[PDB]
Amino acid sequence: ARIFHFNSEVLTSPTMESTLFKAIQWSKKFGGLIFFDLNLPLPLWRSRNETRKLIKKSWDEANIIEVSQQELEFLLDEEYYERRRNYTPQYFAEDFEQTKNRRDYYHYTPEEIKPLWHDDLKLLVVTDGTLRLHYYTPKFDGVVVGTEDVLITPFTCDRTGSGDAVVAGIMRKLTTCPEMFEDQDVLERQLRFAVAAGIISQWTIGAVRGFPTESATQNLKEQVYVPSMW
Amino acid sequence: GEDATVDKMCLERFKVFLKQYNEWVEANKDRLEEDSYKYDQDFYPGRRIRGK
Repeated sequence: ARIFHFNSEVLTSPTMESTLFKAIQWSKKFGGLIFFDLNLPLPLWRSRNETRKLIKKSWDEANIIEVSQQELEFLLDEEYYERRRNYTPQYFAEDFEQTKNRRDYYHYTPEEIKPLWHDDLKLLVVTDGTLRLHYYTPKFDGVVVGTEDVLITPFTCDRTGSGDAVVAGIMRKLTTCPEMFEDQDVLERQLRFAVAAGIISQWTIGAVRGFPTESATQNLKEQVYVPSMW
Repeated sequence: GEDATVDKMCLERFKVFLKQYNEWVEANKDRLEEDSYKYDQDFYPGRRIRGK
């Protein structure tokens, strides 16, 4: 295996914790990459500090990390970002685009990500559903603009398994495109594939039942984006 | 000229006002800034000039 993938659910079991760390040592010995897809279960949302202490070791043992926007904001500070989202200027906006009252797509600075950064981290992806894919690397950072349409099929739409599709698309492009870790344009182009995979996965009832194929995902990626973005 | 130098000024009442004003300013300077930050979310001309 070239990528080793696991979730934070195993951290709720001591036996699986020890087995996971042994498996991580084995995989790192043979040259594999560690993919930490957090997916915080119900117990791990109780408070920030206990979860940080619980996940610190696995966080530092990972080369690739995927967190949701809610997971990242919980891990750093929920109240601060909630206050920042709710802020409205009293008299006038600082620029015109702030007058439209658009949905907030705030891109966290690497300075804010600094507490969660470590030396072996090659890529961190923050996902606001399929709408935004904030990526951070030791050299650069940015955001991939995506979309979603579950109202196109109101009677078959189901969001279960969408993040699994996004993570699977990320791994699929990472295993075949090593230049993703070093090229920003290539990274965005390949992350649009995962965005499309997540979009299709929302159109079917059931996670396993609605997982897209590569052909359909590439077709949707080419349909949604302009040809210069492929 | 030298007959209008500040030492020849007769402003003793104004000097008492100045010393009392300076005492009040030193005593109340920070509380006014805190109140301005608490009550006025954003700065506008006419508001208290605060911060940097």
